[PDB]
Amino acid sequence: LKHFISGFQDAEVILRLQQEFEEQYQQLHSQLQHLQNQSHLQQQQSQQQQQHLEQQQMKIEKQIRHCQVMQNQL
Amino acid sequence: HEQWYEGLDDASRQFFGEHNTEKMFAALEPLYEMLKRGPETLREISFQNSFGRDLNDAYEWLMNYKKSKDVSNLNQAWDIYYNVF
Repeated sequence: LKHFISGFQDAEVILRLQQEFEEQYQQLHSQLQHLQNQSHLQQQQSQQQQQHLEQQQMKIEKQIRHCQVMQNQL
Repeated sequence: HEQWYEGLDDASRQFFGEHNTEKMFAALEPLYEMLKRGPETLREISFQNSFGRDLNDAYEWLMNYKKSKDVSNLNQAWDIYYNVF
């Protein structure tokens, strides 16, 4: 309960968190676009790293929605 | 910016609510089509070189959607439009 006290620069901390989340979203979105661009290998990739690509994808969008929901809740 | 916003929020609300491709096309046609008339003011000059690239990149997703007819083809485009929003 001691840590629940508000503080002295709460708006400063809110802006700091906003910038951190915005930079994280930009980095994650750029990385997702890079992986999507690299996914066009012009091959079927059956029994290959294709399923690794979709599992990396599914690991990416989950963090994207987590970042979005925390940004909205902030 | 205001009519782009007014198209965008209505399209997002309709997509979240009822998921009808006809009304998606209806809500997405005007903003997509009005960007290729050429500039007439400094506001248009500032708008076309600052925001056109991301929207045209997301337009590839809908171009693929119109030939694939699968739901997952629009999630990345909707994320791009969410950043635009």
